[PDB]
Amino acid sequence: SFPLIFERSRKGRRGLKLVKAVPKAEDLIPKEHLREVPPRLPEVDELTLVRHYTGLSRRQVGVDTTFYPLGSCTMKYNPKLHEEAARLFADLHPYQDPRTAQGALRLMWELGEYLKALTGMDAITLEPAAGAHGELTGILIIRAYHEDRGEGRTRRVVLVPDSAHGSNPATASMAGYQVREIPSGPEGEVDLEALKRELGPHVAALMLTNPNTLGLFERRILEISRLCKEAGVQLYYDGANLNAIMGWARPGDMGFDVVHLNLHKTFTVPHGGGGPGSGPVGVKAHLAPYLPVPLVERGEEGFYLDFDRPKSIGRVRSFYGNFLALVRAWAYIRTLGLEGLKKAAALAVLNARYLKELLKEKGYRVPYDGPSMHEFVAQPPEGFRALDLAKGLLELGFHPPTVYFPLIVKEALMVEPTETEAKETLEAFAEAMGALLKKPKEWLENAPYSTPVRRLDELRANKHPKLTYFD
Amino acid sequence: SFPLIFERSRKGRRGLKLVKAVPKAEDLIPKEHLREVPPRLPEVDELTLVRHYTGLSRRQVGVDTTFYPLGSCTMKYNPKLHEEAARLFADLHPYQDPRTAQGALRLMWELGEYLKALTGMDAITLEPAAGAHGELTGILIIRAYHEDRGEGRTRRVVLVPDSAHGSNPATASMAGYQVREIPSGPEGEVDLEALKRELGPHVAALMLTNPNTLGLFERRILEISRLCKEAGVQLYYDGANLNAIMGWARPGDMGFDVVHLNLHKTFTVPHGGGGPGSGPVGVKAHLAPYLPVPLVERGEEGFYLDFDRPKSIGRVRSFYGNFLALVRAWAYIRTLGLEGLKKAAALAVLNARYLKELLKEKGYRVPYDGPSMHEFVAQPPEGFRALDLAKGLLELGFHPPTVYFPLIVKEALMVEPTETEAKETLEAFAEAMGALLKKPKEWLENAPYSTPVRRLDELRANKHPKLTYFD
Amino acid sequence: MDYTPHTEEEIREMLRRVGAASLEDLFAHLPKEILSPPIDLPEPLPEWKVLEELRRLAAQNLPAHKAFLGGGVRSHHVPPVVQALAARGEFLTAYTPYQPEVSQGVLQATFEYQTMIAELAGLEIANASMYDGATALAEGVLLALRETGRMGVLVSQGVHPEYRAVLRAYLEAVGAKLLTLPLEGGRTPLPEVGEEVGAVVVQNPNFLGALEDLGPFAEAAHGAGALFVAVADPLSLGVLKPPGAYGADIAVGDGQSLGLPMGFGGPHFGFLATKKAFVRQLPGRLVSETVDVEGRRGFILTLQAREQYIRRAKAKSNITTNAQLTALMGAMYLAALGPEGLREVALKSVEMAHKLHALLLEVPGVRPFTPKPFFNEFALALPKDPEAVRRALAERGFHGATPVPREYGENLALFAATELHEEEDLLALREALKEVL
Amino acid sequence: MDYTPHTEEEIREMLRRVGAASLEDLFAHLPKEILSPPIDLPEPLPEWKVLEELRRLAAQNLPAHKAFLGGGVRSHHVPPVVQALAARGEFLTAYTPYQPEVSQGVLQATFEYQTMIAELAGLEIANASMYDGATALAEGVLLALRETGRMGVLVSQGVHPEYRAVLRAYLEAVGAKLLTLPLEGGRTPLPEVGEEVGAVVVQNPNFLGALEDLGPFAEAAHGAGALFVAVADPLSLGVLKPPGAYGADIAVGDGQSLGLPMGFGGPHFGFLATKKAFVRQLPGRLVSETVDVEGRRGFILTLQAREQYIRRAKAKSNITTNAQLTALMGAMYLAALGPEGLREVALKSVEMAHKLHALLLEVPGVRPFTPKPFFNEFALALPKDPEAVRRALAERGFHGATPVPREYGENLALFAATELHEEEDLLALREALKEVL
Repeated sequence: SFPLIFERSRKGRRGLKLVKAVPKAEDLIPKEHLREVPPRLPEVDELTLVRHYTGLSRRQVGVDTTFYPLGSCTMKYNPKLHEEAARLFADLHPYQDPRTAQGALRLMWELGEYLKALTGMDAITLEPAAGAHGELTGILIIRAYHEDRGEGRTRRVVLVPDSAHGSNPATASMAGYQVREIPSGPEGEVDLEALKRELGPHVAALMLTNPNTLGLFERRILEISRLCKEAGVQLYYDGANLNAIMGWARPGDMGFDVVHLNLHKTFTVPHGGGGPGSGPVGVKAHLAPYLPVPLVERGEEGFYLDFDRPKSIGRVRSFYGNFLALVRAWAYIRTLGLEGLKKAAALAVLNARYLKELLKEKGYRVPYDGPSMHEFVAQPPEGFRALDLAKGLLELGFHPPTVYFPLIVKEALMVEPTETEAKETLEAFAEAMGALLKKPKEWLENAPYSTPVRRLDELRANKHPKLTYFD
Repeated sequence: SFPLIFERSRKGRRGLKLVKAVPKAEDLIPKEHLREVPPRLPEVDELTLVRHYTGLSRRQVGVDTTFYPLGSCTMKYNPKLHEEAARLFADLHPYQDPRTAQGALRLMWELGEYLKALTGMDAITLEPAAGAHGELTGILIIRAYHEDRGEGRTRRVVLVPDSAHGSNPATASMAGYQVREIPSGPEGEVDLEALKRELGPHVAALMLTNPNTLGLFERRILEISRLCKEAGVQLYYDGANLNAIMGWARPGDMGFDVVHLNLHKTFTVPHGGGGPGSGPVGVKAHLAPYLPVPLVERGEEGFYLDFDRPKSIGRVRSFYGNFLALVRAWAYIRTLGLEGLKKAAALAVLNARYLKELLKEKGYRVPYDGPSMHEFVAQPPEGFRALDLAKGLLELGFHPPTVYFPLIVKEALMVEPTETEAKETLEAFAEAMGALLKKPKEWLENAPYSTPVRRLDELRANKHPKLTYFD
Repeated sequence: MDYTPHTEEEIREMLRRVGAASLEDLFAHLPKEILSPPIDLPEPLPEWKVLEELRRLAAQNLPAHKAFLGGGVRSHHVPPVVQALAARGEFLTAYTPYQPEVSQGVLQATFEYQTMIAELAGLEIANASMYDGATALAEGVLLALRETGRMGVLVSQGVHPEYRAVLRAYLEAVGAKLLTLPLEGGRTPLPEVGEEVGAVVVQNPNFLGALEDLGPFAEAAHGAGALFVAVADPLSLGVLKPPGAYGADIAVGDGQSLGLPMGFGGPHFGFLATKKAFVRQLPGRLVSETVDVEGRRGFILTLQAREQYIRRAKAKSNITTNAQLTALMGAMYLAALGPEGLREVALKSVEMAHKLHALLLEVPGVRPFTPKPFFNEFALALPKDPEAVRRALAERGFHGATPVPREYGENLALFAATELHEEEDLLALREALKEVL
Repeated sequence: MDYTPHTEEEIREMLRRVGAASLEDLFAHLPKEILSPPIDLPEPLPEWKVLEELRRLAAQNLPAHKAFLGGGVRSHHVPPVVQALAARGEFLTAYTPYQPEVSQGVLQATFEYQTMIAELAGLEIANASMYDGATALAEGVLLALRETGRMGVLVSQGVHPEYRAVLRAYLEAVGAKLLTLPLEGGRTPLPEVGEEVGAVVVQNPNFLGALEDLGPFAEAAHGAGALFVAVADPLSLGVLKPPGAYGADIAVGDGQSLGLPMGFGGPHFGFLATKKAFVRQLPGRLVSETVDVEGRRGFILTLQAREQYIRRAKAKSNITTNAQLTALMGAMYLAALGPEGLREVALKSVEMAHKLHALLLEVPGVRPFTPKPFFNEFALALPKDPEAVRRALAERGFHGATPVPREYGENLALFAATELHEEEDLLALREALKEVL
């Protein structure tokens, strides 16, 4: 039982008091523009506010308190150093004289250069938000390219692998493209025969994650690129799994023309319960002219925001992007350097490959298990539902991995430990995953038991939704 | 259960890495000065360090999470504002050119000025630490006074009430004084007649809190002062209960010659689980020359640290006192102002009285209940032990008041809610207090039940103490 | 330096355990010709050195605390209690609450966030937040087009220029048409809405700070069978008639005004509130109250079926995530001030703005542009180039005169005031402007 | 402004329930002549206005980051992860853990703290911490006197002058005798110890930074039946033979060098380690491991019976509390760095100090004073008044030449280096010193 903030409030109670001499509305705003009824906001003192949210935080878990093996989210440690770094640039206004914001602009430029060097890209935008925002940006860029070369009406197809995340086709489809699904081989990699048969002058682009959603590196990526270039198809890189190869391989050298990065994933920006985040987009020279505006450039006189991009797709979000997130990513990269990022990738892969062995020993199956990278997809033995195993994990004090994805693997458990988790933690987790398979069916189907709340009525939430306190 | 930081350790594991080029110990210092065997400090990575302390904090409670009605501790809300205020002054070295620390020296001076105005004192030190450090300073000042007057051999007794906190007599004795107790009337206040026969050229001082330890204001305080003066006895003020009379009355106008304040009680400085804190000592003009050194003064050329005081008792602690604490208390006063502090005193008093009424409902008894101030002392009804009710509160999500003090009241429950707790919170507390009296003896004697740990084996802790991990 | 805990012995055992000869061996199946390229990045640095470098870059800037710049971002007081609370590791490091049983802190706060937003807007429901105000507008508009089945959009030029740019980009993406209603006299005239229009968009207060009675706009849209989308600053909703009271179908806006640090335009979260009637088309996350197996109250992400209703036709959308953390800070802010506290902050900001307006109007050559009544921001016509003025002001230590694109007029500069500005601060700025001109 | 939650009707009802007419009526029983005096304090300010003033005041100071000042306090790297952890409200606002069932966070951390202090000092046990190094010393000596039953104390002048001053005050309070052994060539000569002495105190490194061989001192002390007390910087213990390996019975020191912010000398916490054989006389808080009714590992404050032994006779103490939070920061630091991390930071500050000492020695007029070997601090004889030099240096933007009291010699200034000082910094300082000299 935990009280809602609205239940904690009392009529007339005050919290923060930021105004010494409050003026009268009627003297500043004409009657007809004044709010008649006050918004029903909480009325609580500060102590209550602190009690409420501190209490809510204690009814919550994060990387700071629990192992989060969330596949395709890269739940790595978020250095506290970065939060200190972020507050150093809090008092800056986007519209202040750029001549007085050279430090911020310089930082944005340097991060730009770093991300480009790790990605093998020629230009980059640090403007797009988290989620599919950068994904949309990259697609629009590919569309602008073809349209400009005069093939916009023919390049109407985007190709995605059967294992791709629903996000990929949803974004392409939203950009007016027709999506064709390509089946993968028995190994879980791209079927080259299916792709060759499918390629042609009608295909605008091919979207891939490498390593793919199964945690497997696409070993024939150079052939796939050769094939795409031959058909004039743009190779798009979903960067969700960049963590496996930082420093070992550049997406650009694999033939990718555009790269979608996620700072809140690969570069430690905190996940913050869903956001905010940052999705920079790197591009090869032939696509740079379509990048959204503005871009951060360096002149002999100084850093500036470049808006003079005649072929730009425009603006995709406000101002210049999640600046505070950029600061964090910058701090991270300047901390580890190439050798630190390279080692992180290696150990992220070692942790996953090691945990996979532990899970297989615990009785779990791995449908596609070629050499594992930063993640892998396991399945419980027949008779168990990933759903139930997840709830039992909750009871055992661990957080489950991504469940029911990728779709090509039933009862899938997508596990990604990241490089910051310790060897003994991987083992403890494996022990828990194993002990669950020995638990009676009823105990499993009725877990958890000790968490702040037990299994929730998802049906009532859908048929009898209550979206606000005042519903 | 919860792992020890040492159990989480792994040979050779590294956490923070603050040096890039580690010099060889041998080239900097001779072998007979170098440590042979490294200290067995924990060897953990940063993520682990975060999980550990974050995990520990979640097995802990504070004002931020729970109602702490501790008598004589003033557990009021610690505004987050003050934490931000303090880090604004983190980068200052105590020995830097005072010409470059004028901002800090000024803040110290102003606070000294505010506290003096609140207590009616003529001079003040902000040097003493928390606990009884300030009490000792005040006692040493009094002894220096009598000694300087040639009465060091006759002034050998310090008078304390039978309800005083054990710290009062302990400090005096340590300072070489003979401590004599004086009984209180049936009302709970000082016994004027008994007092009259205790006063004389043999008494050095009388130590008192006002309101006293029972939460009762000493209504005849002016007479007590008059008597102390004709006998040349210094009236010492233990400021633990200043919160009850802030702005409504100055102890200096009551006759006290020296005042011991607690910034971590009355002025919101966080309790920090024990410390640190600050116990400034304000004194009347005649005792000013004995104040510990250094003092903050204001000249035409700015603020300076003054050591030029021949009669000073010396130094009681290093540097100038808990500067950051001073910062916090300064902020608090500059925020509330006289009217804010007065209101605070008033609602702290209102809360105590209101909560006393609710408790008396369920049978809790109040041996001496005249008009209560910031706190009060109750006893459970006959048949119940303060200990068991206290453990019951734990199970119910509350934290008990100060128990078993004063000792002149069996099964004492010293309750001080402070002005920052809400009416509905006081009621929730009284409600739990009443519900426990309806619980079977066996339930009460074995509580708590759901806390991270249950009643601890105190015998084993005393007869078989294990003071370290490597006992 | 790095964050990995692996000791060399542990790395050895693990490598042996997965059948690898070394860390490099882990990548042996990748194509050799592109492995371990010579990437150029600065050499690694200890954390303290990284902070020194960060501080040195910050020292290159002139802080904008208490700035007079406006246009979507303003220097409001960032309450330390809110920042301390949003800094709690459990909120900072958690992810999307897909496992509700251990995510009740996040799920409940989000529920409280949705209700506070719906109240501020005077509407029935709201999602868990968008990336920012501009993306919120784009999404809100697409919701409308989806709901009416139309592809035409009318937007007032009074809507933030960047918002209109983000909107154009989204509309261009889904194949919709955008018509801009030019502003005359600083306000937007009532348009004649055709049946091809599925959404009419107006901002209040204006980008130039003008208040606009949205009532008639909503009527004009409903009469044509179109939906009305209101763009309103959350802080202004503390004292201004809310879009819901005007009959608006959808309401969006940016939350930076609710105590969020300016962070060079970075920190944001957009809000989107609408009627329960359009919940099928509502993009983003939705938290609903519910109950567990033993009757305990709980909260959980709900109605994911919406993903189908949103892609069934034209004007598709693909919001994958939100701005949880920042939206959480907003809710903490709204909860910290309450109905009255918010109203007070809003009024004080309007008062100092109006006083500053009268002061600047005294400088010779300076004429007003934004008409009355206006809120806490306003545009003035200057005798010199605004970009040159802003720089001159900056050179004097002041941040002011935010340049207005010339599509609104020549030599226009925006000024904004907040609750932390005082009489003495306005005079200082005016003096400076006086000497600059 | 205020933090009070009471609304007007709430106040009225509560008053009616306690039988009071008003708020002022609550103080009706106090004598009328003291009631509501005209106390002069500035008018209340809203939180932001207060922060603005704090900032103005802070803007008056010259930050001491990377300062070269020493003598007890040094500018070391304050790790954000430690500060972020110690900021958790539960640690920050908890009280002394008298109810252990809900205070296992503090209790366990304290237990871990204790074992860390014992390991660093090379001793068996340690209390939960003292206010600072100076008071830790006074309490240590007193423990030595109660233990031996004597009242004579021999203190090396090498001990920080302020620690000694505090010690002097404490000894005069309990009526003990304090004798000071003057330094010879920056080092403490082996004294003769009579049976009247119960405590012999020496600091390593010296206040002047010189390393002292504590071995002989321990023997001398034990020969006379006195206890040996060692004052040591915790940071130095990461690479220097600890007091326990030298025979010391009691070890004290200040923990500011363990990553604590300088805070103008405010932030501190003193440690006190000793033989488990003297636990009976140990002052302060003590946490022991134990078990609950069901056998779960638990921690609790223990051996409160010590209070009696401490007051049974002479040299009694009365430290009622400690420095929990800051001691905790020390613990988190030691845990964050580990043994090798601490050793590196120590060696680094030492290396930089020696480089600096070589450079400064090249300035004409600068003469060495502190003899080798010395640690990360050292004193030099300057051709001008140290205070004047410190001022001249400050005027140039440098923080150096910390004044040494004339009691140690004429025109002596102390210099210190830390792990965050680079050669470029050493050279800059030397140039500045060269210029003023």
